[PDB]
Amino acid sequence: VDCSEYPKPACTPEYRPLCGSDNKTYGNKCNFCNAVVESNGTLTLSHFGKC
Amino acid sequence: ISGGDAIYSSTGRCSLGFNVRSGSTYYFLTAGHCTDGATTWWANSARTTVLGTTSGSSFPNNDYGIVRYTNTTIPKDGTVGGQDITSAANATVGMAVTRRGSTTGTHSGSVTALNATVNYGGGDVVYGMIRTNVCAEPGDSGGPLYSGTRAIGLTSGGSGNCSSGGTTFFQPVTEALSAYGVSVY
Repeated sequence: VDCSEYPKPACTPEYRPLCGSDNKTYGNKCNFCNAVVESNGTLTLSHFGKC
Repeated sequence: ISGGDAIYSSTGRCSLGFNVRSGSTYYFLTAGHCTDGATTWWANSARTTVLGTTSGSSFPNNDYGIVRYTNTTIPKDGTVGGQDITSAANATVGMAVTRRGSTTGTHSGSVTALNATVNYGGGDVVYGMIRTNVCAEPGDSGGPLYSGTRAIGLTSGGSGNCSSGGTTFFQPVTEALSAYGVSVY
């Protein structure tokens, strides 16, 4: 996952989970990428799936 | 199975919008963003209870899709959770609405605006959307937006969350009803 096109002002809520470095499961890439932006780039991808 | 319940494609999980039909043919409505590129729908994560197959998909620009039921035994409740739906109506500013999703359950609020345009990026632009103060989270796609016994819309998307609060946009259900010739029950 590439979060260059972020942030994005809105996200469709389809559920395809990812696991972040913060042990939080993000519902989909869009939610995931906007959080990575929100963290100013601090957040990463641990793996795909729920944490 | 009813509105607000989970639905599973090969790719992920959404929410059943409304149980509708034409003549003796039953379908279900959900988000176009869920129906795009999905063939079969299942009622459970295990992918054992088959629901039916995609008959139509309108996304982006709109955000509605339809699934022809192939499961003869599954009960197809014309409700949203326990809630009965008798008709459908058009959202109005200031209207009190309720959404039900498979991740979040039931959340209430009101219509803040009509005809909003929402850009999800990469040309995924949708238009003519109901704006509300209701929150929704991954998994909630395609859930029903109702007002008492009236069907109003289908969860398209938005921002924020149910903890901190948010903005959700819904696709008018009448447009979808009319496109396919179906009716709520």
